[PDB]
Amino acid sequence: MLTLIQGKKIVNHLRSRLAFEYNGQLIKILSKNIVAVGSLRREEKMLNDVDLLIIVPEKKLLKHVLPNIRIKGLSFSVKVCGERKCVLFIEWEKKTYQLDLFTALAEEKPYAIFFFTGPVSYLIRIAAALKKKNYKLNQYGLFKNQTLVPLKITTEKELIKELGFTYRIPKKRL
DNA sequence: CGTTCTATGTGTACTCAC
DNA sequence: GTGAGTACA
DNA sequence: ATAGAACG
Ligand SMILES: Nc1nc2c(ncn2[C@H]2C[C@H](O)[C@@H](COP(=O)(O)OP(=O)(O)OP(=O)(O)O)O2)c(=O)[nH]1
Ligand SMILES: [Mn+2]
Ligand SMILES: [Mn+2]
Repeated sequence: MLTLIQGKKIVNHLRSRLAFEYNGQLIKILSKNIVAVGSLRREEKMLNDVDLLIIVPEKKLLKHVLPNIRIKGLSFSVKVCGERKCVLFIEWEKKTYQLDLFTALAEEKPYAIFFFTGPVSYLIRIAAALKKKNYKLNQYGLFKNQTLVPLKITTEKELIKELGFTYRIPKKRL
């Protein structure tokens, strides 16, 4: 059980204090690559976890980022962890809260921000409407017949447009 | 023929068996 | 190592 | 979004 007001605050603590351990060397993830997503990006009044998105700049780093995740000074358990999804139950001023971390390559930034803000039913109703047209939309790309179709694309709003859906700010998405 | 309702996707990390 | 089958998005 | 079905 978690409300937006400190959900905002928890993410503020972390914007500066996420890092991983790359073959002995700690490396800090900088906020120009931390994105809030999920119900927090959609400004839901009440949350039941925080979903952060971590953008790694080169592929060779994916294997090491999340399995070796380190947040400065706060205890947490990993329930699950791989190289593109990890889940952490963290201690917030004597409160236990669920933290889901994901990772996207730069090449995936909009596709991944889209997919990971949601809401769920939004996603089910766009991945459907695009399959009809012999496409498939997932976390990583827009694919027609197992080949990525190139889109001169950078942010979310251009992707939502260039595939043919009305763009609504996170809060008003469904 | 219009109004209303309904349904619809996809991938990751995990776990036991052969 | 593969991989069906599951928890959980 | 969109299309198929029940409804009138
Ligand atoms: N819940 C859910 N999320 C999914 C699913 N598939 C993809 N997603 C994406 C969209 C969600 O924004 C994101 C996971 O978000 P969460 O499951 O934590 O819920 P959300 O953040 O949207 O609201 P919440 O965390 O429940 O307060 O993953 C799915 O099948 N179920
Ligand atoms: Mn969430
Ligand atoms: Mn989550």
